[PDB]
Amino acid sequence: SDKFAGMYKLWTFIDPRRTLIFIVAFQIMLGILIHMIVLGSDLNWHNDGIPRFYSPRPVDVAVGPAGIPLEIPGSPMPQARNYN
Amino acid sequence: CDFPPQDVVQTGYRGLGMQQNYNPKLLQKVIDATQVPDAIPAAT
Ligand code: BCL
Ligand SMILES: COC(C)(C)CCC/C(C)=C/C=C/C(C)=C/C=C/C(C)=C/C=C/C=C(C)/C=C/C=C(C)/C=C/C=C(\C)CCCC(C)(C)OC
Ligand SMILES: [Ca+2]
Repeated sequence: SDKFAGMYKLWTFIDPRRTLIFIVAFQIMLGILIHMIVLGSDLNWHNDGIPRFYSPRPVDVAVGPAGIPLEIPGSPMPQARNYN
Repeated sequence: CDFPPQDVVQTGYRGLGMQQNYNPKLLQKVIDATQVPDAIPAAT
């Protein structure tokens, strides 16, 4: 209604410089944050493989009866894993 | 002193420690001492 007609008076005790600075900084921060939240999701568009994958794909390593990769019988160092 | 670089083998989840560390110059002394013996021909 006509109850909002005197809202400009807001700027007689809230100043423009600090307000503009705060707004701009906050908007950039929010932009970066939302892009990173959507990237870390199922909606990720850089890594989805649409329209095509461009890098080579992961290759699994076969395991032994203990569930970890097999040792190689003359290697002078054990084999790496990442899961334990 | 063991000057860099080294060889590291990861053996567990990420960010947990849990890895083995080798110095190529020290591991050469263990490699230079094994000497598998030579085969003996199977018997009739
Ligand atoms: C796949 C796309 C992603 C998405 C990816 C991004 C990315 C990337 C960015 C944003 C940005 C924005 N997004 Mg978005 N966004 C999504 C879904 C939403 C939903 C929701 C209800 O689903 C809302 C409310 C928003 C709202 C917003 C704003 C907070 C922000 C805009 C800048 C700003 O200062 O806003 C003030 C303006 C408003 C609050 C009005 C805008 C609301 C818009 C129109 C959302 C309406 C959508 C929803 C379906 C409406 C339902 C109502 C009716 C049935 C039609 N998004 C989906 C999940 N969004 C940008 C930002 O943070 O810039 C600073 C930004 O970089
Ligand atoms: C010179 O002119 C003069 C000064 C004389 C006249 C000036 C006139 C003007 C311009 C006046 C302007 C006035 C304005 C712009 C007023 C705006 C007022 C607003 C928008 C007020 C909104 C208030 C909202 C409130 C108080 C909401 C509070 C919410 C609370 C406390 C929620 C608590 C929720 C909890 C704790 C739940 C937690 C949930 C969970 C699960 C995450 O917790 C673990
Ligand atoms: Ca894509």
